[PDB]
Amino acid sequence: KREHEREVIQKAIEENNNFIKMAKEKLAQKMESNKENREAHLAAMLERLQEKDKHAEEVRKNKELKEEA
Amino acid sequence: MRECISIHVGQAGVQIGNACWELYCLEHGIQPDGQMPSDKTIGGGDDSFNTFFSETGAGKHVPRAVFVDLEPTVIDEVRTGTYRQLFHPEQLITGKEDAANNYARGHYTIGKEIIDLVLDRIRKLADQCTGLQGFLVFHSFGGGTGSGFTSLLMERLSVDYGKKSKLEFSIYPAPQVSTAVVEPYNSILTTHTTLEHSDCAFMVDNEAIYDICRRNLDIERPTYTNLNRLISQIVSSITASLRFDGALNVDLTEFQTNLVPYPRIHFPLATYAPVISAEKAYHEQLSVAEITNACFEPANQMVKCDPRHGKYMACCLLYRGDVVPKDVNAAIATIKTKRSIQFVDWCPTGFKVGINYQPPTVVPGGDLAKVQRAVCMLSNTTAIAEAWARLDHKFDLMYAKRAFVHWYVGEGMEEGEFSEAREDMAALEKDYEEVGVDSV
Amino acid sequence: REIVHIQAGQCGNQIGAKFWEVISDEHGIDPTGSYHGDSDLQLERINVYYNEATGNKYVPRAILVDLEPGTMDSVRSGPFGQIFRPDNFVFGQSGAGNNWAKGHYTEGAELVDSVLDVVRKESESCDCLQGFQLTHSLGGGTGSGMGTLLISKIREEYPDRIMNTFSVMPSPKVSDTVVEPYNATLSVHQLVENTDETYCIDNEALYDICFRTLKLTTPTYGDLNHLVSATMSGVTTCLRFPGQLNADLRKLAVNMVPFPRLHFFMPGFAPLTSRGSQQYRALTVPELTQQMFDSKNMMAACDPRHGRYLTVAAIFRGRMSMKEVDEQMLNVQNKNSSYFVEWIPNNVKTAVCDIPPRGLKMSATFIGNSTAIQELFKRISEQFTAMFRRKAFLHWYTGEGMDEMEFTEAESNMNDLVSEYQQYQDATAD
Ligand SMILES: COc1cc2cc(c1Cl)N(C)C(=O)C[C@H](OC(=O)C(C)C)[C@]1(C)O[C@H]1[C@H](C)[C@H]1C[C@](O)(NC(=O)O1)[C@@H](OC)/C=C\C=C(/C)C2
Ligand SMILES: C/C(=C/c1csc(C)n1)[C@@H]1C[C@H]2O[C@H]2CCC[C@@H](C)[C@H](O)[C@@H](C)C(=O)C(C)(C)[C@@H](O)CC(=O)O1
Ligand SMILES: Nc1nc2c(ncn2[C@@H]2O[C@H](COP(=O)(O)OP(=O)(O)OP(=O)(O)O)[C@@H](O)[C@H]2O)c(=O)[nH]1
Ligand SMILES: Nc1nc2c(ncn2[C@@H]2O[C@H](COP(=O)(O)OP(=O)(O)O)[C@@H](O)[C@H]2O)c(=O)[nH]1
Ligand SMILES: [Ca+2]
Ligand SMILES: [Mg+2]
Ligand SMILES: [Mg+2]
Repeated sequence: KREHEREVIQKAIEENNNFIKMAKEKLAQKMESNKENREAHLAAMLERLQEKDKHAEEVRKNKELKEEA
Repeated sequence: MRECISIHVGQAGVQIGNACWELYCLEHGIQPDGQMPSDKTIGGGDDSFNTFFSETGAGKHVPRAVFVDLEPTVIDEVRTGTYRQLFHPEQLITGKEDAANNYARGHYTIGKEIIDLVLDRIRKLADQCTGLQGFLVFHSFGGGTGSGFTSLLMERLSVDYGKKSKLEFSIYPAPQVSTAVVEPYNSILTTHTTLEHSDCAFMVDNEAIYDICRRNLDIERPTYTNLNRLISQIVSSITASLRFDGALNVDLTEFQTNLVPYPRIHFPLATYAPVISAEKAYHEQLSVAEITNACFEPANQMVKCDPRHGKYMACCLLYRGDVVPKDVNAAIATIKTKRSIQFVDWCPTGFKVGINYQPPTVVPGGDLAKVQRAVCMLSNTTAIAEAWARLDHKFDLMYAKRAFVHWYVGEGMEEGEFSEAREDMAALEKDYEEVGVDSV
Repeated sequence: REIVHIQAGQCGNQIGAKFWEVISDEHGIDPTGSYHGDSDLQLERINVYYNEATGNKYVPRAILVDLEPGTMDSVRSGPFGQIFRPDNFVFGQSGAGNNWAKGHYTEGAELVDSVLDVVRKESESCDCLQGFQLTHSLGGGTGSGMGTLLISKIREEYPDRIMNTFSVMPSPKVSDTVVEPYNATLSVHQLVENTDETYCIDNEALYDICFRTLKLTTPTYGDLNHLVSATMSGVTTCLRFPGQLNADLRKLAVNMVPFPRLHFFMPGFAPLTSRGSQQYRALTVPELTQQMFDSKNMMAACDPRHGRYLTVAAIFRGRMSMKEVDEQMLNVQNKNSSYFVEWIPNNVKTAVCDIPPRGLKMSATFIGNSTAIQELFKRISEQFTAMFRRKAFLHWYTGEGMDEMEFTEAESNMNDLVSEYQQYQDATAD
């Protein structure tokens, strides 16, 4: 009976520790994915805007080439 | 000992907390500056109201509460209202930019910038307790902060306080007062994320409350002020077990044992009676029999559903005021026969009954008549699943076309979190189906 | 939360100037910038559009841009031309000649940095910036070409802020410049990808309102701009006075834009009557509601009966019965259920503000997201194709360095936009 009483108390302690552990890890991994995902959405949008700045400058060089004739 | 810490989150959570703490002060005789002339033990004491109020050396009784919101205008009203002297400035925490009705902003983009500070203020309150019982969390389903930040807070509280119990008071969305088209999304996301972190959640359907105010109080176009005052009476009834003591008073934890037969099935349906105006109550003394009967009227439920079409797993009646056991016995005897109350076959004892002798009180200028006796019923019925069904249908209509989803994805969320949340809801609806089926 | 207001080109500065006029009186600001009101409700949200300077002086958070010195001289002389910060005037000399290429690529590019320095200065002083609003036309050169260039540059430095435009669509009933369809199409291609919300203010509908409804024999720009100011005051009521619905630009966007590209709104104002009919017609909430959803009252030349509402916001201003409003709005939804998509439940939101605009006891403003807007885009595309079919005038554009297929890119994109509206107009819930 005494081995079993310790068994039970230690199992209660273990289930509470595992509950804390999984919440801790699930939260951590969700913050991580969101950081990556949001930063990538912004990088994509900004990468696109610069690709337009590239085209504008090419539109300026294009104007001078025709400007010498 | 047995202290309770209250956490009020977002607009609805904050404004309902304001209604509750004003009602508590009236009930205990605490003045707007925190003085309580009735209290003889100065500096401390182990009295019943001490579960909700700490005391300072100067005799101030301070709510064990945190108000948190991602923008300031709502809490600013607390900082400058009638009870501004009741709270320490650090118990009121505000950001500069709210969640924009977007769960993703509340759980992640904005919430992550204030979460540590909030958990810190909470620790400071917990450290003042000698036997902390748990947390009461007030929030809307629909707001960006009520949904997203509340989820983050709850996950964090599990990590920092383990199995310590957390009870929710949640506002379920209704189109008559809804502020956002995407509230079904935020509602399913927060309910999914919170299900395994909450021990017991009391849902209040804004449409149910809206209708009761229109029909029973004669208010043609109810406001949040009307709704919150009524809500606070329900909240006061549930916590009255902890703030007062009586020979027939029964503790809320004893109700919880009866109310939660399985972890996921932790959503009691609340009713309250009498809800009546001064004009109608002037010539009408409502008996224990009448107010008890009203608890079983479908139209008096705090969530729109039909318990006649479901099965009960528990009924807890919380009487208060001028009530004696003999009258309760006769009232329930009547209800058992004149009504069709069907209990599941696995619950031997379906009724649990207590009396708190503290009479109901009302705020001056409110819409509720002052009555000698009142009753709050908490029942666990499968019928509450109808509320999940209605939400899930609105979710499915929008999600089938991915309407509005780019707002959440743009903030860092994945679609998988949506369908994961929705599948969890599907299991919940099924769980309510299986508990109701008779035993082999 | 604070909003930074930018206004570019002739139209942009005309309607922008009128916007500041109308709202400055609504809040109790005289042309000297002093407060002279009578209710604390006017100052609650004053910081959304006004900085506070020493001496309780309120200055618009507004930046005035144009390639042509002319129009900004006159803005300085008009009423309230003295309440604007002087260093916030950024003007060129050459002018754009209704040439989109000049505003976007050459002339406007040389001046864009000067504007950016003022925008940083203004956003620097904001406790918590919410985003920008721009007024401009799509038919000219500066507001069109340099307008969309500003949005592009500002979005680069403030990617997570809200970009809101008030865009005036060209109409031959009001302008005779034949290339306006070119300029409108080239910029509709930028708006579809760089703004979060765009109010489509269509000179075609504005003119029609004055002719058919208002019975104005020959309407002028003063008339057209009075409808615009009335509308702009309406769609910004919930941003300027204490409220709960659509209290800021992001909450408005989250409620009005179900898909990223479909962010073009059609507004409506009411009441609207002719001089003779005003006497024998009292304005009530039922009258306001019926007018609001009538196609005659739309600020964009579209019949909503030809498409379907994805989302709708309705703002009532004045002393009225909240219950009346709730009933009137339910009834219109009931009678017209076929015109609202069913896959978006509860997609009509209604706000009520206590203070009426000046001159009226009651007003109502309508913000519709409707697939019927595709009629507006189809009209411009039709005129674009007529011009481009015979390649009329491109040497003016290609002479600035532009490529030919850049025109076909814009036209093709606008065509996809039309189909997108059709796709969701035809979708069902089963
Ligand atoms: C074929 O007969 C016509 C001959 C002219 C104009 C027109 C017609 Cl139809 N109109 C009216 C149009 O077709 C619209 C528009 O006209 C104007 O903008 C103009 C009225 C100011 C325009 C030419 O198509 C516009 C170009 C992009 C051109 C316009 C500009 O040359 N500058 C510029 O960069 O590009 C402009 O600058 C202010 C000078 C003036 C030209 C004039 C008056 C000739
Ligand atoms: C002032 C008004 C009052 C009104 C009272 S009752 C009713 C049906 N309308 C309305 C609305 C005004 O916000 C304006 C929008 C319409 C533009 C007019 C100001 C227009 O420019 C003007 C030339 C007019 O036509 C009237 C002066 C006749 C104007 O009263 C018409 C109108 O609808 O104004
Ligand atoms: N009963 C009740 N419901 C409220 C109250 N305030 C808001 N709501 C409801 O809550 C939902 C909106 O959520 P809010 O609490 O306003 O939002 P929030 O938590 O501040 O979130 P964000 O502002 O988006 O950051 C809607 O369904 C409202 O009807 C209130 O005082 N009482
Ligand atoms: N409603 C309205 N439209 C205007 C106004 N001024 C110009 N427009 C329109 O704007 C277009 C030309 O743009 P404009 O502002 O003149 O050119 P920009 O200065 O190069 O931006 C034409 O379709 C005009 O009809 C105005 O005050 N009100
Ligand atoms: Ca004491
Ligand atoms: Mg809020
Ligand atoms: Mg012009």
